[PDB]
Amino acid sequence: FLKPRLVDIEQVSSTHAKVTLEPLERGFGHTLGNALRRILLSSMPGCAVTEVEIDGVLHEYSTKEGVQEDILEILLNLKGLAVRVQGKDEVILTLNKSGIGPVTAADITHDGDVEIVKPQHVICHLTDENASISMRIKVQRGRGYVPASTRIRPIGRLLVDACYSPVERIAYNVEAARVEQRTDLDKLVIEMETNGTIDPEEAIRRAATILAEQLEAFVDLE
Amino acid sequence: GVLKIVKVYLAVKRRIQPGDKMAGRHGNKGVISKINPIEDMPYDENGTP
Repeated sequence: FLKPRLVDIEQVSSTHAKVTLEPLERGFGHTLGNALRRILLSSMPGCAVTEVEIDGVLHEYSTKEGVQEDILEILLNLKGLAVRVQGKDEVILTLNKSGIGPVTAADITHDGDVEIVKPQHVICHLTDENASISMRIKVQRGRGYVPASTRIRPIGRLLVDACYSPVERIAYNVEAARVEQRTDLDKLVIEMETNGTIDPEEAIRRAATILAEQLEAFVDLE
Repeated sequence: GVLKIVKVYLAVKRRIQPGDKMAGRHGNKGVISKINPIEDMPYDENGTP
């Protein structure tokens, strides 16, 4: 049995990448592709936002004066914010902005361990230059989808839904690969669509590590 | 017969779940059966479930 090795991590965009596997025996390509796709779409580490506090507002059904968008819409916009923390599993982000103009994610005060993948993301629009907005964004590390109802104190804190999942679209194809003279060798290429927080090769490595760890359940160590 | 009247407005945010009724426009009503995981749904060639 030939051992698959990762040869290309070719990226066509910041959020789109294709990872190819050159050597594969017949029948192994589809098995590995399906298992990898399921284990990537299922469980990957993410860094979605969990909490948000705004000084003016009390409950997320209110409206802030001077802000174009509703507070619920602001929370929904924040839910899609993609951010990666490379040093901590918890961080507090502060956003301060004043004057007329859209409030983009680039306006968030940033630390060394926190970076924004797409600064062009917009949070809310300020229509009156007198009005100002301030937030305390709380970011946690997790996996899967954790609804805001299943958390298990102050009035000011606003709870948002948490969906820690860097990947959102995985597709794979099995193609014939020519190695030396023998045929039946298959090449598996996996096309990924992340939000930019998780590297492709690291994602494949983590997914395969989880798959190998789970295989030890019904087999002795090998 | 009453001194003061107090009205309290609660605002509960519903979410879809099995048992809810969902319907199209051409009279094809139905009830939600299972919230299938994202990876279990059928996907086309490009990988979109």
